[PDB]
Parts: sequence; structure tokens; C-alpha cells
Amino acid sequence: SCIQFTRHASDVLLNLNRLRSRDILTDVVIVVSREQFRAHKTVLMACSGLFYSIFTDQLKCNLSVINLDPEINPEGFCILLDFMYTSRLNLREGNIMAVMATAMYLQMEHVVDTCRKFIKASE
Amino acid sequence: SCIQFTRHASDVLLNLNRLRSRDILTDVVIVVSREQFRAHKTVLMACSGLFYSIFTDQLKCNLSVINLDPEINPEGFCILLDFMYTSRLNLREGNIMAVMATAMYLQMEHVVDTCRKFIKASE
Amino acid sequence: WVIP
Amino acid sequence: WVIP
Ligand SMILES: N#Cc1cnn2c(Nc3ccc4c(c3)CC(=O)N4)cc(Cl)nc12
Ligand SMILES: N#Cc1cnn2c(Nc3ccc4c(c3)CC(=O)N4)cc(Cl)nc12
Ligand SMILES: [Cl-]
Ligand SMILES: [Cl-]
Repeated sequence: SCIQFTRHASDVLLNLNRLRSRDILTDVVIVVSREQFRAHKTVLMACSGLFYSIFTDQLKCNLSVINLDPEINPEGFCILLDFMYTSRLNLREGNIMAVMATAMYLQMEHVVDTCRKFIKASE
Repeated sequence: SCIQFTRHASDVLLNLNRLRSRDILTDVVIVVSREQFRAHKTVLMACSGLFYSIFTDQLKCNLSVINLDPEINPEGFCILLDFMYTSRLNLREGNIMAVMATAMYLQMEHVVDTCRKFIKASE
Repeated sequence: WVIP
Repeated sequence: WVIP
């Protein structure tokens, strides 16, 4: 018999992105080649099958630094990290291949789906 | 020029509630009289003006235990904590006064609003 | 607020 | 997915 506040989930995510921008309570640095991205492990796990697996691991759960595969593109990661915290995906002709490869590695199925559909439409 | 995934914010919140249920990466215990509630500081701050103030404080940000005012009702807190993690508010005739008082203390304006409207309709 |  |  609950009532539901429609905008609550979006409002929570907006405040999680504000915490990220201010570097408040971030507990991990994701290293992608020469670039570093600070984030909250809980948000990463909530968005990515890869981070969900990493941070449920009894040893990796305590690491403050995670190094991604050297084939991962930093811009592609940046675009996906922004997506995690905002629901908005900056998908462009110039970055779609890198975004799709990063989304496959991060196990972000909905992003992979749409990248596949946008690529299929251009061929 | 971003695209947006409509269900993303709700999916994130669902996974944050799963982490709470499994006690994964919880970093605070909220003590309400004889009861204890484990939570994620980032979610508490994102939902509550009171927790936002508490956890941006340079000393309180590092506490693992927060004790609420002894006038706060544990059930009212439990209902609001569930709301924070789900967008669903279990508002009933028997708990509305406790929920509204707890929402005022926690500075959860949208919950206070609706409690006020539900009370006004019954008088 | 809505009835979900 | 939508145009926001
Ligand atoms: N507890 C917990 C918890 C935290 N996070 N999380 C999940 N995170 C996840 C796992 C796989 C995938 C995605 C997110 C997006 C995607 O495409 N695949 C799942 C579950 Cl079943 N549980 C949890
Ligand atoms: N950074 C950050 C950040 C984390 N959380 N958070 C806010 N949390 C908040 C503050 C006040 C109120 C509510 C939530 C619900 C309500 O009724 N009042 C606000 C801002 Cl402006 N910023 C942040
Ligand atoms: Cl996704
Ligand atoms: Cl609220």
C-alpha cells in the first residue's frame, strides 16, 4: 500500500553526481592508461557487471586503486562514468566504437545495445 | 546531444538497495534509541538535508556511528530509510505522525509535504 | 506522488 | 533510450 515519489531516483542520482564533482566520499580511483577517475564503489557496482564482480571480491573490495585493461580508452571510460552518474550518454560518430568496446568490458548491457543499434543504422 | 536511458536512475537505486540488504559497503550505523540501521553515507546525504549537513562536516564525516535525537521513532526512521532506497513510502494512519516528525528532523521536504496533505484531508 |  |  506504499505511495511513490516519481522523481526520487533521479534526485538521488543527481546528488550522487554532485558528491562525485566535489570529490566527497569517493573511495576508489579507476586508472585507465595515463588517466585517473575518482568514483564511489557503490555507484560503479550498481551500473557495471565488471565492477559488481570486482567489488564483491573479498580482496579487491578493499583496494583504493583499480587498473583497467590497457586497451581501454580513457575518453570511452569518461563517457560511461558520466552515464553511470547521470543516465545521459554522450554517443557520437567519433566515439561510438570506443564507447561500445568500453561498455562490453564494463558489462553495461543497455549501453552495448544501443551502440549496436546506432552502428547497424549507419551500415 | 546526449541520449538518455529512462530506467537508469531507478536501476541504480534498486542496486543500491540490494547492497544495503546484503550489507555490502555500508559505512555507517544510525542508532535510533534501541535500534540500529546500517546504510551508505552517500545515499543518506543524497536524501536528507540533516545527513547532508552531518557528513559534509570535517569531523562527523569520519564517524561510523551516528546517534539520532531520542525523540526519533525507530519505525518512522525505518520507513524513511526504506523510502530513501526505494522511492516507496509506507504511509499509514498509524504511522503518519511519526513519519512526518522524522521527515521534518531528517529535512526530507517532499515527504513532509505529502504527510501535511494526507493529514489535512483527514481533518 | 503516485500509486505505483 | 530517449532524446532528453
Ligand atoms: N548487492 C548488490 C548489487 C550491486 N550492484 N549489483 C548489480 N550490478 C550489476 C550487475 C550486472 C550488470 C549491471 C549492474 C549493469 C549491466 O548491464 N550488468 C547486480 C546485482 Cl544482482 N546486485 C547488485
Ligand atoms: N555534493 C553533494 C550532495 C549530496 N547530497 N546533497 C544534497 N542533499 C540534500 C540536501 C537537502 C535536502 C535533500 C537532500 C532532500 C531534502 O528535502 N532536503 C544537496 C546538495 Cl545541494 N548537494 C548534495
Ligand atoms: Cl547500462
Ligand atoms: Cl524527500
